[PDB]
Amino acid sequence: AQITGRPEWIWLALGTALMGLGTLYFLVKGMGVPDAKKFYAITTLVPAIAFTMYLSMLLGYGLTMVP
Repeated sequence: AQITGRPEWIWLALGTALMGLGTLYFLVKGMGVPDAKKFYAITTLVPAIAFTMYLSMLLGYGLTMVP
């Protein structure tokens, strides 16, 4: 909780953590078990991408810096 001042930033961090957590479980389940492989990988990296997007915005290193 770096930016505790704004609850929106906290909500963002929470959202990113939620997505990251979900992606983590998806990866664990993915490993635990032609284009279907890519589709499945993406489906498993759904939370991974969500987290990356939320991080790029939270930190503002992939959003603020570049679109």
